[PDB]
Amino acid sequence: TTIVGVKFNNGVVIAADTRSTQGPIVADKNCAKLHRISPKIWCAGAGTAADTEAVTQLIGSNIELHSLYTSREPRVVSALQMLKQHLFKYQGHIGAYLIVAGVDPTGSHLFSIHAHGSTDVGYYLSLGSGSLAAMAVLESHWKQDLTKEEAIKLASDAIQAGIWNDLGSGSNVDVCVMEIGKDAEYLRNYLTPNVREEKQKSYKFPRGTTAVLKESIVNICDIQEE
Amino acid sequence: MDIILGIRVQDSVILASSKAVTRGISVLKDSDDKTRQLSPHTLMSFAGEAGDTVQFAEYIQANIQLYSIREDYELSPQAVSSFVRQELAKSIRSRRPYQVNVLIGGYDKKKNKPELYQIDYLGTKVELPYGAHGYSGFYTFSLLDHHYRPDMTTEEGLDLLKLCVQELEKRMPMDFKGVIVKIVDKDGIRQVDDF
Amino acid sequence: MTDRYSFSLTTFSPSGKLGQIDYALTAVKQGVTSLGIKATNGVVIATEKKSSSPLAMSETLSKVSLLTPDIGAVYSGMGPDYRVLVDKSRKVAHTSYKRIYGEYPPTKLLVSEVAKIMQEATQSGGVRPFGVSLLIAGHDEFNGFSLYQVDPSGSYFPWKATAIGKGSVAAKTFLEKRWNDELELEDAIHIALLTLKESVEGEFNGDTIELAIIGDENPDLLGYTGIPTDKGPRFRKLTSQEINDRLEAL
Amino acid sequence: SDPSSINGGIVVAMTGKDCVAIACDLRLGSQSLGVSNKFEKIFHYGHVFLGITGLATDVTTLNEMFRYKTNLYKLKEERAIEPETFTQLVSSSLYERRFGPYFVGPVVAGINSKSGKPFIAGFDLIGCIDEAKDFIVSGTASDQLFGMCESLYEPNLEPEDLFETISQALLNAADRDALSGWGAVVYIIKKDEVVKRYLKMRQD
Amino acid sequence: GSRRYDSRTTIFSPEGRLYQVEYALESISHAGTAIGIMASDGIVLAAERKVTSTLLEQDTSTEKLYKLNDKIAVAVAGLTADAEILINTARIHAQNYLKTYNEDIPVEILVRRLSDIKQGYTQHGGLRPFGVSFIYAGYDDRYGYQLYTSNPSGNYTGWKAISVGANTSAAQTLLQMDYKDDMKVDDAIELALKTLSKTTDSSALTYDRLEFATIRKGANDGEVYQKIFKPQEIKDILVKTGIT
Amino acid sequence: GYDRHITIFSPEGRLYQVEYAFKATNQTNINSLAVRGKDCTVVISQKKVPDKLLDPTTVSYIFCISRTIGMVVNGPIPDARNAALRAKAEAAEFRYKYGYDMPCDVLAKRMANLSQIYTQRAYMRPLGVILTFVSVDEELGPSIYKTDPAGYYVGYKATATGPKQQEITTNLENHFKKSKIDHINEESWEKVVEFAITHMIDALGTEFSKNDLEVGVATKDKFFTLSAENIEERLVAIAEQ
Amino acid sequence: NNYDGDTVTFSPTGRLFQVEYALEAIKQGSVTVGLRSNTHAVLVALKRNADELSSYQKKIIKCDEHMGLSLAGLAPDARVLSNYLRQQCNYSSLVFNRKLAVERAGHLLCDKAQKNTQSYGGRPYGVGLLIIGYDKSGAHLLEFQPSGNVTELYGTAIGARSQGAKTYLERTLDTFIKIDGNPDELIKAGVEAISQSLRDESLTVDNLSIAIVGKDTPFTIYDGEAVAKYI
Amino acid sequence: TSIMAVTFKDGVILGADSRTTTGAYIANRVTDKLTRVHDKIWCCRSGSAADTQAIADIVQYHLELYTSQYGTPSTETAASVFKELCYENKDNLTAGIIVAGYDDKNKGEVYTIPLGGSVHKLPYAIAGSGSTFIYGYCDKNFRENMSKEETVDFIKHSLSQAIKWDGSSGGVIRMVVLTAAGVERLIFYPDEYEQL
Amino acid sequence: TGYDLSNSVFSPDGRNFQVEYAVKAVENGTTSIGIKCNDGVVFAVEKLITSKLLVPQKNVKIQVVDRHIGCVYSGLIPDGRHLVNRGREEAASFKKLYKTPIPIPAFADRLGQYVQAHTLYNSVRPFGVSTIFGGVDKNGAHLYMLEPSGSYWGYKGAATGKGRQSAKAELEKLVDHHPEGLSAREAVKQAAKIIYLAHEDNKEKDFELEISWCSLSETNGLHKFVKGDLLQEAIDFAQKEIN
Ligand SMILES: [Mg+2]
Ligand SMILES: [Mg+2]
Ligand SMILES: [Mg+2]
Ligand SMILES: [Mg+2]
Ligand SMILES: [Mg+2]
Repeated sequence: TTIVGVKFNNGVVIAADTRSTQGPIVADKNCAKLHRISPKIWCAGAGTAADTEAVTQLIGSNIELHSLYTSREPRVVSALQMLKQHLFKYQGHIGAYLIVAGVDPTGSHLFSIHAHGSTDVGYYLSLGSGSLAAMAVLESHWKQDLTKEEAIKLASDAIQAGIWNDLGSGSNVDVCVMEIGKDAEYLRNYLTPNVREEKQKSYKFPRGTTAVLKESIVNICDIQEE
Repeated sequence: MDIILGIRVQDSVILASSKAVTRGISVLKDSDDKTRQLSPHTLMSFAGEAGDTVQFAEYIQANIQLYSIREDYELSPQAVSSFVRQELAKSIRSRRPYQVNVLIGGYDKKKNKPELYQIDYLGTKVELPYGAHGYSGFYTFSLLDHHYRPDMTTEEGLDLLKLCVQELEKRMPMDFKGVIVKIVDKDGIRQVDDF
Repeated sequence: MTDRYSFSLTTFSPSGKLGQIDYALTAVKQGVTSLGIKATNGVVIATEKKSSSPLAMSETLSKVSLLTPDIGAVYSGMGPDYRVLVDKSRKVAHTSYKRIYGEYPPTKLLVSEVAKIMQEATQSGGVRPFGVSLLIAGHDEFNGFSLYQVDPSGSYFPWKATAIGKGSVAAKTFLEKRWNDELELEDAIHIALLTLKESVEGEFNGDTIELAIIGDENPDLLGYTGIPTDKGPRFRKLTSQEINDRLEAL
Repeated sequence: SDPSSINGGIVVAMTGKDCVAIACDLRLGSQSLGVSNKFEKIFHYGHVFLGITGLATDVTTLNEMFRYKTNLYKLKEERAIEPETFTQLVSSSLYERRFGPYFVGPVVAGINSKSGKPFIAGFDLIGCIDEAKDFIVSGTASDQLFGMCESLYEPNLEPEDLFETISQALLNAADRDALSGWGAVVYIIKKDEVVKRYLKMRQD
Repeated sequence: GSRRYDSRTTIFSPEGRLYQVEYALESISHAGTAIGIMASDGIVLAAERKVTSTLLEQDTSTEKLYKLNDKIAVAVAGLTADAEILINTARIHAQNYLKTYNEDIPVEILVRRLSDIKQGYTQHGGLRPFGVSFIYAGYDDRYGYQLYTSNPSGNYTGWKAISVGANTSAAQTLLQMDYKDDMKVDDAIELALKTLSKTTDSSALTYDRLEFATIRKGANDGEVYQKIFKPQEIKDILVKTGIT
Repeated sequence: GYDRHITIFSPEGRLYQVEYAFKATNQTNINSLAVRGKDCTVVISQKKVPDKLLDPTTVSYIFCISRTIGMVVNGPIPDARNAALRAKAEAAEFRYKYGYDMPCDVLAKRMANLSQIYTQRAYMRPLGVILTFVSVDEELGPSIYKTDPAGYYVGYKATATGPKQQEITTNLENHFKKSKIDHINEESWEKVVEFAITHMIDALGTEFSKNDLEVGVATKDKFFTLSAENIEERLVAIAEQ
Repeated sequence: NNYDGDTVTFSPTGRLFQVEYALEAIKQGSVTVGLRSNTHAVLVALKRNADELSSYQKKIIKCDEHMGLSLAGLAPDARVLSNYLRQQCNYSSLVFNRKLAVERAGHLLCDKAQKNTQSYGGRPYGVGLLIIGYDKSGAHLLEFQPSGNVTELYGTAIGARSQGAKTYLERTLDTFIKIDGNPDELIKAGVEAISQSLRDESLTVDNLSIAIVGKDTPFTIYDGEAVAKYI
Repeated sequence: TSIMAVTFKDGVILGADSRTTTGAYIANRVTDKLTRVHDKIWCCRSGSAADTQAIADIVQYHLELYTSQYGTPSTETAASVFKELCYENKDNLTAGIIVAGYDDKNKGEVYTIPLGGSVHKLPYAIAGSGSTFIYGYCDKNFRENMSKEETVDFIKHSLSQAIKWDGSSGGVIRMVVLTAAGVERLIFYPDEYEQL
Repeated sequence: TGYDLSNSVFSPDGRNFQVEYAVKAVENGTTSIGIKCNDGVVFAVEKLITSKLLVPQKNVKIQVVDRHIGCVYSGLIPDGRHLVNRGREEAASFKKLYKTPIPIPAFADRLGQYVQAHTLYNSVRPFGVSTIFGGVDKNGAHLYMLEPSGSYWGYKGAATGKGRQSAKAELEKLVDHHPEGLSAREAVKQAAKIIYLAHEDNKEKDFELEISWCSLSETNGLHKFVKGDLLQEAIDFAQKEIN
């Protein structure tokens, strides 16, 4: 997994690859790692995939109820505080490593959070098995006062470094841009540099190839009238 | 304990269970009956860790007898086997699990059919024409796979069972001191006193 | 200390009446009028913003509340009781449904959960019933648009159109004459404004009237773009200006 | 010792043109010992199909649990649960046992009754959802299934062509796994007809 | 302290009656009438909705007839909210039994369970009883078609034909007069509707004031079907039997 | 007639214990007033020290709940301090859990919810107090939110509480009818305090010395109370024009 | 009247009637006397029988080697409170290797009784106690009331007709306080004190109960022929 | 990590490096290790980042609630709250915290709370993995009642050496000055302190 | 009516009659006072000698909390002891967490909230005591008085019990005649006089005087009992003033 977060002029961008694995095997070739906590607060997860999914969904649920209770749009610091206190209580047994980014009435924010409950602040961050490849790109090309277009470019370049150089990462680049005073724009499959080539042969079988012992209709309908 | 076998024939279920009880160095008993009648037409044999086997079997017996009195009705072999499975599935994630494997032989009076269920200590249930627990299957299944017919008489089932026990007595390192054999059919449960 | 009231405070009287529930309904009768009308392509719920003082900012007091993106609620009776029920209703929509099925509950089932909470305050130890009647409007994929009333007893009923509180008897008669199964949402809003004018004494404008609809999906209110299946909330609260525009065509 | 490979078995699911297919082997074993050749691993609740691999006691328990939950769902909702909704229910149910999990590999397959859209999904033992467009695999021969499916699969196969593809994927994967085989079943699922076919295969 | 305000819901009267149970039964006598009739080839459940309105959405409405599982249904007379609490508990019990034994729960076992819950509220806890009476219509393979009733005391009994709610005295006399043992479902449908038509406090019996259900082995072959009648289907059976 | 002793409904659908708690609210015979400026929120309250043996510095009905939120109470001091301690605990817990300062309106709602519970649960009595919360909220700006024993709460442009609330309320109403704006159009908080005192003098018809008043001021990022000498400087400016 | 239904209710004059009713149970009880010098402390108690076939109810209970009490009122309540004192004396010895001060023992009894006067559901204790002891500050005598009020005294009496013994001790104050190093004379003064509370009946061999504690004297109870010497 | 706090004539100054490592990887090279628990009571954190952040947040909550009830807490009080959390939960925590604060009555104070949860009031304190390398330097160069400029130089030079020798320390040198005048943040970059 | 039968019930006036009845028990008790001096506080109490059999100086009424706070009360003595026990727990937990000894205003609220809590439910009875307490902390001397309702304020002088009106009048004279302040030694003398003067409301039985004090200069900010020569000197000063 490769995930990055990058601050820019009027907001923040996050990005991720689309490969999920069980050991050396690729379970899904087009996984969605960019999760929504709230409309304008998004996060990307590395580590145990169920934990990052589960934790995002729990805090996202509680954030929504909090927003309704307070009549205020949710803040990134609230998501951060709730995530870290939940994770700290479970002493690293919930294996969620997240980059959290978003905009709110206070401004634009970018945080990282680790499974044991520690958090950090930054202008550019990377997490996952391809984080070192991504951070190499970020440390080479990051500058202060990036534009929206420059930040999207930098973020996707950092994910590409993970895709090509980290075996744990691959396939496509997903991006989400969160700008102040605007709707967050989720860009699913922003880059597609890994389409499989046409196979040499068709493996469609002739009909009747497989040996069959018994056929029967399965009743999926409910008990009928009359 | 050690060897427990089961075979479902045309009109009955036959359960065979070893008589030996061994506490490490010595054989303390050679006439132990490793079974409990759960209801008039349902029998359960068992094997596993000492103490837990009888404790579990008697606990199940008590519960089925309680159900029988409350409803004035005998549960089907399928229903009893499902109750037993759930208890073992519950047990496997307990503080100290029941280390007990069972066979349930019953005659369903509604369907007029014999039924044999094999359940291990994890709560793994399967309905089978013949079954076993432990190493018993390793020695006997090749004989059962060859000779077994669904239309066998009770007498033919006993003869095939004798061949299985003979193979066990030949190739098994442990002396299990023979088997007690019990038949479950439409008339209930009876013990074959010469085997 | 300890709550030593572990016994029921609502009990059957010799005539079979549950006194505290009847008295709760009496409190609802004294409450300000609220109504709901169901159209073919939407539902409308409305009420009067009876401001306690002109120095009070009545925009900060919300009588019509979002429960889920597709479900809204209004009341008649005791305001504080309503507010806490809205908090519990919002939470139970998540805990007993969204955290299980990954989607918001259908209107009828959320209503069922709110009803259960109100029933329990009628039987549990050391509590009185809630002094409110709720009108809950909503939409979901398989049931379409719907409108429900929930009473202090916990009983709930589905309506084509109805009214509760102060002038409910007169308002329900007014709605019976105007309602048909071919009404468009704008027609239902028009009828809602006409019906509500009868029970209002003083000022009748966008600042004194609270009105919300369950209608089309609002992608402009979603807060993000990129997911085709997510098309936005169906609940929308009308602005002061939007109400006044429809009061000229009244 | 490893709970997910004591009993053995496999499940595979595939999408086609206006159809889905789900298939499984029939073996239940105690490590090396074959115990049952009639242990079906696919279940259905209305029109939603669920395959489960892994520890057999948990397979049985979870089937009973999801029958329980989908029956209550139907009574309250007054409609049959859909594949997308059921997928979330499986995920939620598995994660609630985060630190004492069921040792299983579930697979959901079905067609949404309102949209007509084919749907498949997979999970790890702890609830993480894999929602693939093409295919989902699970069990002790999952590596073999991934290899078969990746090469044999093509999109938009007609029901009777999809049957051949998924059957050959299962059969040849199972024959390279000691703990899988002893029979096989394939479900071909269309919007309002489902056909079940038992396959002839080697019994070793 | 708090004792001052305790009504003591679980005490005997000097005559040996339970005050709250008796008063709950008084409440139920004002609820809409519900009737159950058992035939050789099925069971009928008929019930009257209480003084309705033209603006009530009938096709999505349910206040009388509830499904407990595929084989068992109930007719309600009393507080609807109280009934839904018990109904949900009964639905869970049925599923608990199905999970445990892998067989559908026998009708009486479900009835006994709900009745025991009602009993508890009369003996301990200091809470008011549930103001609900049920008619249970169900089928199992032991006793076949069965009708039961339970009331706030937690007592339950079996019936060939029975009514609960308003005007039960008049309704029971009419049922006792025309009921025969060899009766069929179609005849029982007619009897139920005729009885409601005579006992009703309304001016006339119409489709919008009724809820109707049948449990038939009129399901293709060796199985049982539950049919909760739609508003149009209640309108048709009213014309067929010659009431409207 | 035990429906009058605990919080259950009377035959008229009324809660008498709640109504009687409103009456306890005026037991101190003190009037309070709150107004909003451009950048601030001011709250003033009468101060009465009837005993010469009292230490006048400890006699107060204004509370610093958090750095940003102030609270004035109308009602007996025991119930006032009960509410004050709870509000302080709630505000601190909010900041810890959600990572930002609890808003004035949110605290008001929370305390209003707690009050609602006392009107529904029999074992708990209502508190005989009215709570006026003030702040300069980072999102909503100058804020006044007031809670009562019924569990009711709402925002205010300005507000008054006490035995003579109506006289003060009408006086404030008439001013805002003239100006046609929702606040006091003034730059400095000093002049907003002067406005508040002047209009209380006009409404009650009484003059005030430095010891007769108690003043709380909310600005961006802090709430504070004025000393007697700060109030004296305010009174001098009022008299000199 | 309307305010005596439970211990959680003040009357309009600020009285607690349930506590006052508990105080009344002591007045019905048999008389018991307490007095001390600077070296010793003595309890004298008139035991009460049911009839001529019955035994005489015991009045004096030992709490430790250096402490004990006499009771008047509900005897089971005295058993509860004396058990508590036994435990507290014992806690002090085990944890701190320290004999529990008589004054501190009085404070503990006060607090235990108080909790039963301010809470719903409970009831006040229905017994009065006279605690004697010898600790690091010499001889001590305490009087306990179930209202919670504990008082340190030179001498006192509680129970029926206790006023006669109390007046006698008030006269004799200057004499009996000086009886140092003479246990027999101090008991004589106590027996003479309790005699001022007798009517119709006199002190017999199974009627009288005496206890003493002092400088080199563990708490010991005398009954039967052991008190014939003082009759 | 290299952290220190030093009392001087006008108050107290806290100092820290900015490096956070996961093994040999620098997970954050611009970390802020100087954390605010009250207006003029700050702390330096060492050990588990999760533990010290959790503790600091709880202390900030406790002192905020203290202030609302009892007014401004003393530095001793803040240290006591830190100690209570560290001592009672010693089995489950890995935290080494230096507490520094300014009162007007007590002026500048420094308390160090090592692993076990003991408290030690000192004129100055050093902690973290890098502190081992500057025990000699700090002991030789520390004086009481230094000026602000002298104390800045002392901390700058000290942490410069700690960074030079400790691989777990590095980045920028952050400092927070606590006096009557207020709260001042300082930052010093590698090109400045490496040439010292 | 019936509003006065149960605690925590509001009357139609908005009054808690049970709390008002608790005040009657306080008014029935012996006189106790408190005087705030230049650098500390002085407490004094009237102890009625019911009988000659009472051991002089043994039945101590004034109680210490921590080492810097003194407490005295009038009314039901056991209720006062219960309140002081709680106060001692509150002071201990404060010092445990925050190290510093509990400030007097902080301590005042701890007692206040606890007493107020006994007016919230019908399952408990209000406290039948008014408590005068205080001491020295970092901000100087503080004197408080706390009523059955939970109400408390800071005081220059305080009095409660049967002779409170007499005592209050005497305290008011001291406030007027000493705007600059009173010394600790003066306050002990004055406290003795006021109790002797307040004893006219309890003139039937004779009494025993008990005094305590906390002063920055005289006791190092610790609570101590006035004993021996200093007590006798105060008794002599008091006896001289009544004659
Ligand atoms: Mg194979
Ligand atoms: Mg093989
Ligand atoms: Mg209440
Ligand atoms: Mg840790
Ligand atoms: Mg370094």
